Amino acid sequence: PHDPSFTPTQLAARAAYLLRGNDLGTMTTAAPLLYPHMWSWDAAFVAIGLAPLSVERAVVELDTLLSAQWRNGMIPHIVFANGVDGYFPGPARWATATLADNAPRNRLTSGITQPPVHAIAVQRILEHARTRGRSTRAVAEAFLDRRWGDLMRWHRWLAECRDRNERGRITLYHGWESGMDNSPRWDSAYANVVPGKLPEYQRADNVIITDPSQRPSDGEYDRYLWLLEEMKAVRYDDERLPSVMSFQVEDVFFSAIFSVACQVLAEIGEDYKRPHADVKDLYLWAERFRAGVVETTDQRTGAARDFDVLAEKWLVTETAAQFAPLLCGGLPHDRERALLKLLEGPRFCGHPDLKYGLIPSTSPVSRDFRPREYWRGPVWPVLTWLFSWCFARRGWAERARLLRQEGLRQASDGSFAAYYEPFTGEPLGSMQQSWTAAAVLDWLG
Amino acid sequence: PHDPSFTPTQLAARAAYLLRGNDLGTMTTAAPLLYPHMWSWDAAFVAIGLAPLSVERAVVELDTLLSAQWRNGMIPHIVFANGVDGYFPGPARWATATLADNAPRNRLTSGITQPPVHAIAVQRILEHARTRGRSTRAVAEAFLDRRWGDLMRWHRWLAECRDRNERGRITLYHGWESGMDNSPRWDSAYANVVPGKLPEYQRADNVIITDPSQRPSDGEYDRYLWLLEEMKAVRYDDERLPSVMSFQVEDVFFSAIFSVACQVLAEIGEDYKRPHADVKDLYLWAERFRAGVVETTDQRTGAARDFDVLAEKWLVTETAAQFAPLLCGGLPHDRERALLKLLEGPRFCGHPDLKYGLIPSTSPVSRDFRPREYWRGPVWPVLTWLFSWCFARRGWAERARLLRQEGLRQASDGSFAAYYEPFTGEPLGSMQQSWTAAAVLDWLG
Amino acid sequence: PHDPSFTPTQLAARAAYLLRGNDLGTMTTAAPLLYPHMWSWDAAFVAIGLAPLSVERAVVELDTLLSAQWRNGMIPHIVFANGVDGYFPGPARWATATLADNAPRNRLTSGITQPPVHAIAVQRILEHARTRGRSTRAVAEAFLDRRWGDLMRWHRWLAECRDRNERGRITLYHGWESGMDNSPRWDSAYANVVPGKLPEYQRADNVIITDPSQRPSDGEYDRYLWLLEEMKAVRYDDERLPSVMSFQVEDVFFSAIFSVACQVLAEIGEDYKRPHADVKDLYLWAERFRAGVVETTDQRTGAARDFDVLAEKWLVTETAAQFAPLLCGGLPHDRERALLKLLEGPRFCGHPDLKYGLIPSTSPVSRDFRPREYWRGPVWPVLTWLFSWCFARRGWAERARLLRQEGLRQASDGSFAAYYEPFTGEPLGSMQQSWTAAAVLDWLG
Amino acid sequence: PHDPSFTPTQLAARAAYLLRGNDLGTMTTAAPLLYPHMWSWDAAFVAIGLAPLSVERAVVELDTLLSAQWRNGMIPHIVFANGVDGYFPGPARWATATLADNAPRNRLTSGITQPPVHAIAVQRILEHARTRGRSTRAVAEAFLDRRWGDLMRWHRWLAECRDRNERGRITLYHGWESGMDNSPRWDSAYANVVPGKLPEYQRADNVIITDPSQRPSDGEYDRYLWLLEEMKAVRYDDERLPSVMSFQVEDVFFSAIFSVACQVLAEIGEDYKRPHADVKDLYLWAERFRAGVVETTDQRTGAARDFDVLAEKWLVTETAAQFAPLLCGGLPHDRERALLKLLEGPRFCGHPDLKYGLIPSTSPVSRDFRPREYWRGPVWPVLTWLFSWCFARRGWAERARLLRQEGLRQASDGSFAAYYEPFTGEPLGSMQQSWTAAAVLDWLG
Ligand SMILES: O=C(O)[C@@H](CO)O[C@H]1O[C@H](CO)[C@@H](O)[C@H](O)[C@H]1O
Ligand SMILES: O=C(O)[C@@H](CO)O[C@H]1O[C@H](CO)[C@@H](O)[C@H](O)[C@H]1O
Ligand SMILES: O=C(O)[C@@H](CO)O[C@H]1O[C@H](CO)[C@@H](O)[C@H](O)[C@H]1O
Ligand SMILES: O=C(O)[C@@H](CO)O[C@H]1O[C@H](CO)[C@@H](O)[C@H](O)[C@H]1O
Repeated sequence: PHDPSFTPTQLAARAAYLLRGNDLGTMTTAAPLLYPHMWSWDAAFVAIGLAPLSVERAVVELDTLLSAQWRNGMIPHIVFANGVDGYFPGPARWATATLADNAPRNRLTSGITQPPVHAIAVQRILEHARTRGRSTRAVAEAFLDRRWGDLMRWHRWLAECRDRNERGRITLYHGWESGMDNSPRWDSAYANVVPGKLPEYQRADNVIITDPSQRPSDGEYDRYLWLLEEMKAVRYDDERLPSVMSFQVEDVFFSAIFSVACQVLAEIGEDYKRPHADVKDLYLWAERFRAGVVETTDQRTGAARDFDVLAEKWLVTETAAQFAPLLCGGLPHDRERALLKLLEGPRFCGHPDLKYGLIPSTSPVSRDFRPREYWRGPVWPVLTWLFSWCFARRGWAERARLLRQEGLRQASDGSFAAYYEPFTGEPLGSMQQSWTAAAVLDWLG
Repeated sequence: PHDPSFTPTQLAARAAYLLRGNDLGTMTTAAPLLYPHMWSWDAAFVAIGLAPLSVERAVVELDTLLSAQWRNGMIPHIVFANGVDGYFPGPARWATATLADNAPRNRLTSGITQPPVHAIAVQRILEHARTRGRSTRAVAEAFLDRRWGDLMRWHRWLAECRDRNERGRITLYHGWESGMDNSPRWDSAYANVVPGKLPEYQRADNVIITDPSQRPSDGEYDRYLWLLEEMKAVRYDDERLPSVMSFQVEDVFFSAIFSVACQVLAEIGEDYKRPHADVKDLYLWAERFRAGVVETTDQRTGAARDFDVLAEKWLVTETAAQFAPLLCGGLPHDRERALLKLLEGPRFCGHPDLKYGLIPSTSPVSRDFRPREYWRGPVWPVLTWLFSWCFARRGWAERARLLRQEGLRQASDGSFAAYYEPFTGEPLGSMQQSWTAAAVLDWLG
Repeated sequence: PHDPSFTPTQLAARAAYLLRGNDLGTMTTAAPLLYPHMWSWDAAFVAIGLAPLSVERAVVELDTLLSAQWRNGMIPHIVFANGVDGYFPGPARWATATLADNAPRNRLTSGITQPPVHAIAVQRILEHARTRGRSTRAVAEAFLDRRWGDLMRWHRWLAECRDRNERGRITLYHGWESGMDNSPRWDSAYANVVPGKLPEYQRADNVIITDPSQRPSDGEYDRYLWLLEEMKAVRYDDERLPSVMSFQVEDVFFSAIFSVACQVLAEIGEDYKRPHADVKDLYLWAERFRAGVVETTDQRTGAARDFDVLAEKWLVTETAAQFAPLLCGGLPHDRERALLKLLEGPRFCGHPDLKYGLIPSTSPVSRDFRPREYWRGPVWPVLTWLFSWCFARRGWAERARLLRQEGLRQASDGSFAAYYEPFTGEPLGSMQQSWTAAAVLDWLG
Repeated sequence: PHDPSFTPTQLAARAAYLLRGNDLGTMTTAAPLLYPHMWSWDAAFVAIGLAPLSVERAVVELDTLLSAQWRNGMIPHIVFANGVDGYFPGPARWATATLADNAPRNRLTSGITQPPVHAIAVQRILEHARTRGRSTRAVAEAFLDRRWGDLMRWHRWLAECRDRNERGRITLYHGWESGMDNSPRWDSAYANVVPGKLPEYQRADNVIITDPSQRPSDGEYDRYLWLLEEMKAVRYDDERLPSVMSFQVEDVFFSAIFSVACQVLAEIGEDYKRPHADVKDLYLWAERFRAGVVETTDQRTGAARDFDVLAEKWLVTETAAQFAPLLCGGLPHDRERALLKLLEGPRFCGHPDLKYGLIPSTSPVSRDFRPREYWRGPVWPVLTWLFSWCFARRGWAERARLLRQEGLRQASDGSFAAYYEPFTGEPLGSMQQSWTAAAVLDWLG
């Protein structure tokens, strides 16, 4: 009435209450109605949010995701909950249980992947478990015992089948795999996707989120759904995808996340006496992908670039993905200072009209910028969380703390939206988004 | 490892997480396995705990309890969840759906009552709703519209059928109705309960809580279960119970709670323009029960006494029920100072061996005292909460704040036990007790 | 910075830092440059703010003020610091050292009084001291032994010399004694003050606060200063002031405070075994001034009126002093509901343009309202504190909490201003005002 | 009281109150009676604790200390307050005013130095100042303009005059310069100090701290004071001390601090456009002293050793200074894991008898350990702070957080003692130690 913002204790309670209310038993939905299934990197953040509440339940979330891992090691980006419709494309559309030789038995999953933040979740679970004593450490250690092999096969499938040429960058076959469906990053690559005779379909996402300004366009879904046909045509075979996919991009943000993830998992590997060969491979991949990320960077600004494998050209766009090198490290000293100056200046966190000192998903001074349209400009708490956590890991304590503080100030309305209008702070997209409650729960301590 | 206590934000999140994990949909269990149904005054406290998380869901909890109200107005102390066994005595044992003309249709309930803290819950819901704006106030106001009549019939059934002689004290026909099953208060009244040929039975409560020191004795359950037979024999008829029950006591703590509750509901009645006749009746009952409570008190110490209606004598015991007059008011000035001195001195909160400055359920210097045995000595957070809240209502801000502070310090292990050992602080009884999470959620703000 | 507000720990730290910065050694200035001496009711709030920091130093503050008490029991409203200039009217202009037979012998002070909030500060000191252990309890109990007689003579002087006709209201001979210099309450009384040959003077207050819209006018100071001449002419003789003073009002807000103070001090007397005859007198005065406040009240709204003794008429103004009866109690239930409704509705706390849900010194819909002008409209943290504390003592826990929370939100800029613009929140008057830091500390310490 | 610990707001308030109480105007005493002057590295921590309270006053603290800098760039370890007695050795005993050609002209100071934590305080001031807006930024930037040259001459004096052979370690001529007077690190060096005709003296430190188990022995003071005679004999001439001093050690902990300080100051120089030649020198010294620290390290555990220059041997002791390499970095990955394992295991933080998970000044399993005796065992909040801050800068967020939390839990008694008994938590040394209040404020402000 005079202040509709919640106290930190109220906010934490409401966040935990949302997370438990989205739990179907062994998996947590990403959002009640818009995303009523398990999503891959959402589940990682959800496990980060459960770790303060229940190490046992946080571990279960990851167990459920890994039970859906493909025979080649790929973690698919959706694990469908039994009987739940209302999300398109659903399991019938992917038809992975029919066509994919590597699809898991008695789980319905999608046929593409999503970024490897999972090792970060494992670290948070272990750090929480160490503060809780003997029996709770045993739960988390038993999880490592049971799942170390599966985490390795996840990291090895990325390194070996999505970086076939040892370039230290991850190749994607769908914008969905980047986590940033309609980012300006992929526009020119999608412009070259000319769909054929696409089996007719009817969206479900914009029945729930009805504002057209907040979701992709019907022209964009036509390209998204046509890439699926191309995959279905080759039965999702890794060896055949390079030859048939109309969309092939190296994703520098995904690559930087993978480098961090390998480094995190290698340190876990040493602390818990995992095999030396695995630890050595993880450090190898962390350095390889650190270097591949750095190779994309503007020698002046340090901004990281995506690469269109088909067009054979660098993708120059002004999104938060430019800051990938800050996550994983490796830039020369001068180039990193310039990139931090870009991050803090008028083109991103320093823009005079922003309500919060947070990272907009696209630069407000970019021609591509749209204040309400999903990844084309809104501020996403999940990015705030990932940048903050990675910055703290770099030693940039005060930078990390400013992002956390502004992110809590933004979240303190209690909507738990997935993204926010960068100028007015209006919550957008789905409310009750699980990974926004998780970010809040992890921040509050 | 060095400090297994949670931060206030961690504690609030864990409390909300427990409450949602105990929600079956429209009702919240009192504890996961020991009490897997809805209990009456537990549900009131649960609604207090839900009010910071969701006014809509808090209101639903009370709606579900009131849907189980009997035709004469009585709120029964258990509302059984469909299909759930593992609590004895269950619905088959009560047989209320068969024998009780006033039992509700399509709800299975017990046949006895429990204290009227419900109006207190309504106040907390309204106070929360007023801080949340237009649409949330409308939810809470619509609840008053829909349930004011049911709350009146609850209060009127207590005033008219459990105080038949207008003594301003509530008569009970079972120790369970007091909320304090095995309190020393009822020992001499139970000594006069000589059971007949009691249909054989097997407990469930001490299969779950296996420490015999923490639950009543088999001799005590034999008396508890024999009173049920006597009620069943007269088909739970109000008019016939005075003539047949082997246990008839006026409960001064219950009476004081009813006085407060009438006062609270009368003020709600005025603020929301309820009928004048109802408001006038509520103020009448609050004064009548204030006076009946005061009439029981030691003219020196102010300690309130229960009354054995059958033996026709005052029950002098040294439990926290002695402090009933502090809840509702009405003592002469000198007598209240003496009662507060008793509360703060070596016999209760001032006892030198207590871990926390909290109210033990029985005085540690009493011969009846048992440090682990349920209501014979342990510290109960639900009592801490009720005393604190009532003290604040009396204007005793600093007293209330000390109880809240010690109660949070006690709860900060995160067990959410129903009672604690008064000397060592060991959590006892059931963990994951819903009303202990609710107390914590209400305190933290 | 996107938000200039401090966290609770930063704010508490900054408030304590301020309070110690204003410490001259044995007295705390009311503000660094505007008020560089000890003021009487500021010193009580300073003692309250010191008590979470140091019971010993809080006791010293009251000891110093009480060492300046007059021989007849009056506590003067200013105790000047040795050799300190920069405030007018200074010691020279009051001439109490050469003229007042009752002025203290080794202290320079003013010649008029101020509200008796002192017993409230003694209660807060005692409440802190009991949480701090035995040597701290002993410090507080030794202050009681040393000063109980002085506090009694303070209250007795008010009850006997400023309520000569036992009307249960306090007579003021200067608007400064009300604590609200330029309140609209006193305009019609001040219109009947006609200065004679007033010795020339130069103001110092508006040299420091230069914005003329925040301080009284020259015309108003002409009358304030002439009243000093009338008192000097009769050498501050208690007996002669009814016959010579051109200003004589019964202050209903001062009277209500005295009622509370008497009741608080009587309860201290009982707890600490002070003479029964003293406690009885205090309870007698508490009741008399409660009744005296209620006799002024409007029959429809319960609003309290001041009385102009010279003109024999009730003073009807729309200022925060109308809510005096909420402080001391006494109104019939129906009239206090009306008065609470006036406090919360659109004329005070509920006015739609107010930035904070707080009590403006004058109603914004009154013709007397000026948003910048001292006591004619601005919101004063010190009044928020006093109403919050009195409301909690009435048992209005939620009301007291809402005032505290809005008070903290307003104070969270760290300006510690004496008063604030009610619509914009602009800090006004002196920054670094000791009693505003003291309010914040009590609300948080 | 059942728990003597303060809430975070009360603690922050009490720490700020203390810091202002020790303020003499332009300098803060290190403690009220034991150390009633300005100490050099205490003044840096005081600046850090002042920065959340007042950037202007924090800048003044450093300005005052830097106004006492010698003409050759040395910052002396004591700046005496005018006319203040009560500490020995006082200005008379040092005789720097009459003897030291480089002593400042309008300040009385000591003749030896102390660790260069000052650049860390400048970073904290700058970090606070950027959150506070433009006039505060301008205050901090103007301090940089005024004092950048003085900070450069401070670091240059250390790099050139105390590392004459460019070994990348700092040479001390007095155990007091290490900040750890009686550390076991220096015992074998002090055994080779043989006093000649030492002018008689009377201690003042153990008049204030009377418990002889908390301070050094007379024998130890005999050697501390004789070293002053050796320096006086050559008039504190930098060039002559290698030839005359009976004490010459390379302090590896001081060296690591200087490495960090150089790196922090170089980053400030870049951000604020200071001369490139200065920034290059700072990065050069940061690398040189990093390498110099790593060259001392044990090949199995990574533990750093001090060097006795006169005897030409590594000093192997088990004190917190072994963990110097954790501060500045430089160790091979495998050796730093071993060193972290030593820090956390049963010889330091993981010792089973420690009350708090904190770093004892000497390992409890060492033969040199004394639980009460100054730097021979007690836990010092100031070291907790420095390790926590350095650990966060390394990117060890969770490690830094655990030290902070245990540090706050230990400080929550409000004693603000300089050091604590490691097993019982008893506060020791001087209460009201300014740098302990400063640690708490930084951890909370
Ligand atoms: O819009 C969609 O259909 C899906 C496609 O997988 O994408 C969005 O929702 C997911 C669940 O929150 C997130 O994992 C993505 O990052 C986000 O962009
Ligand atoms: O032990 C039992 O079987 C039941 C009998 O109804 O009693 C206990 O559990 C209830 C649920 O928590 C509480 O309502 C009671 O107050 C408490 O004493
Ligand atoms: O303006 C003045 O000269 C003085 C005269 O007493 O009055 C103001 O300052 C005092 C000190 O803070 C307060 O005690 C008053 O309430 C406030 O009105
Ligand atoms: O004991 C002394 O006389 C002095 C000599 O410098 O040393 C102690 O006190 C100083 C001021 O707090 C600290 O700076 C030191 O680190 C600490 O060891």
